[PDB]
Order: sequence, then structure tokens, then C-alpha cells
Amino acid sequence: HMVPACPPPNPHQVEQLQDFVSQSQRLFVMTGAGISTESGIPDYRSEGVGLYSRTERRPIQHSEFVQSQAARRRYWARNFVGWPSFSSHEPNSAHVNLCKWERAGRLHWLVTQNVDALHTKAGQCRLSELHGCTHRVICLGCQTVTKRSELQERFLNLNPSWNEQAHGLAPDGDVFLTDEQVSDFQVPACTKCGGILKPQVTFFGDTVNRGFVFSIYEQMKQADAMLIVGSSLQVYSGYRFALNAKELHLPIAILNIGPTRADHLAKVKVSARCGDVLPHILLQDQ
Ligand SMILES: Nc1ncnc2c1ncn2[C@@H]1O[C@H](COP(=O)(O)OP(=O)(O)OC[C@H]2O[C@H](O)[C@H](O)[C@@H]2O)[C@@H](O)[C@H]1O
Ligand SMILES: [Zn+2]
Repeated sequence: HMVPACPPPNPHQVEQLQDFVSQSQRLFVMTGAGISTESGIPDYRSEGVGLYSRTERRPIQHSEFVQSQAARRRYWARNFVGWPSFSSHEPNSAHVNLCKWERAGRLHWLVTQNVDALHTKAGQCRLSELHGCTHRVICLGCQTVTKRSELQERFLNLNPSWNEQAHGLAPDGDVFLTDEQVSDFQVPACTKCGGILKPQVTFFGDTVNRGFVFSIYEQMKQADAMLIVGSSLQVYSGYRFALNAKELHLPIAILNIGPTRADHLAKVKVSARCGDVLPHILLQDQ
């Protein structure tokens, strides 16, 4: 299924990660798509199983969505089909345990690259969604934000004879459809202004808002350590925060099955399934 192959977890790494967490009172956590593979959502870059390893799916480019009605129709028809399954995924034990650490006052702040809403479903409050969330829709004309669930209803009224089955769900809820399968589909406009609606996610080629990025960096200034969970950090948007931790001289730990771009920066690396390991990390001696 969606989790990449990994050797049995090594208990000495687990013990090293524990010693790391025990020394932190204000943990800054970064997560990527690897935290959600145990929920049934594929990641992008896992050897063998990741969308880009195993398939020839290609990300939509920001520029193309913005400049082409036909691209927007393609994008939304696929998103439509994928939405009932994508929106139904549930948080796993890794999401839950990170929420426990927050409750315990040990997690200072968590940034995610994921768009799946799973940390929100788990109850994580001290959260930044770096790349947005597919559960939100924004208008490119007026910047009004609405719920993607409400858009589903609008798609059904506009496209009453639409059916296709959902095939190859991606980490952003996209499913494959052919250009002829999607050719007819009609996209609802903004109810306030009539402008073009976009999911409130940072597509390839877009950039994260600078004020938002700055505000996350501000949260980092109070942390005393960084943990990265389930990201290859091959995408600069995420890797810059590990670079920032190193500039702040924070110790860095990584819980990730494959290699990451920040491996060179880590004090501790646990190559294991995150859901196997996080439940064992304790916040109180026991
Ligand atoms: N259960 C697991 N436990 C631990 N590690 C895991 C697990 N499942 C997978 N991994 C590891 O999880 C890691 C997943 O890495 P990648 O697939 O690059 O996802 P990203 O979140 O970093 O992608 C960043 C952006 O790229 C996109 O364009 C979007 O914009 C994304 O937001 C691998 O190293 C796996 O070994
Ligand atoms: Zn509008």
C-alpha cells in the first residue's frame, strides 16, 4: 500500500530519539507526506510507492492553472472525483501523538507541508499549514475563502450527469482522468464576485506568502530543538526550515524511512515507520 519498505526499527535509534526529546522543552516540528502514508495517503517520493517514483503523474503548474480555463477544468474535474475519498481519510497514531505532545506543553509549534487536513482533524492547534489545505477554496478575484465541501454540492448541480470512478488518489486528492474524460465539466465561479476559484494550496511554481513564512520563522525563535517527521525535504519550501534551525543552532532530529536532504544536519535519525515510533516517545519518565 502506501508506506515504503523499511528494515525492522532499530531500538538504539528509538532510544536516541527519546534522549533528544527529553532534552527539549519547546519542540518545533515539521511534517511532510510521510506522516500520512499510514492513513492511506500516498507520498510523492518514497522509493517504490511514492507518486513520482511509481507513476508519471505530474503536478499542475500555478501558472497554467491561472492562465488556462482548460487546465482549471482538468484540475477540478479530477479533484471532484477524488474528493469523497480524499476528504474521508483519518489521522493516524503519529498525528494523535503529536497532538498529545501539544496538550502536554512540550510541542511548541508544528508546521506541515501536507494539504490533507489530518493534523487539523487530530486537534493540533499550534499549527501552520505551509502549503495550505485542499479543504479550503479561495477566490483569485476577491480572496474570499470558502469550504471545499460546499463547492462539491455546487459541482453536482452544475454537472448533473457526471460520473467517473476514482483511480490513483494522490497526496492532494487528485485522481487520474483523461483530457477527453474532463473536457465538458463546468466549474462554479465565486458567489461573491464571479471570479476564478482555486483550492487554497500552494501549487508547484507558486510561493508561500512572505508574511506567513516570516511568522513561522518567528515561532522557531523560541524553540529549543527541531524534529522532522516524514519529509524528504527535497522541496526547498520545507528544507529552508531545517536550514533555519541550523542557523539558530537548534539540535535537529529526523524520523523518516528514507534519506532526507537534511540528514547531514541531524544529531539523530530514526529510519522507521513514524507510527511505530512516536507512541513510544515519552514526555514524563516512566
Ligand atoms: N510512515 C512513514 N514513516 C516515516 N517515514 C515515511 C513514512 N512514509 C513515508 N515516509 C518518508 O516520507 C518522506 C515523504 O517525502 P516526500 O514524498 O518528498 O513528501 P514531502 O512532504 O517531503 O513533499 C514536499 C512537497 O512536495 C510536493 O510537491 C508537495 O508540495 C509537498 O508538500 C519520504 O522521505 C519517505 O521515506
Ligand atoms: Zn470572488
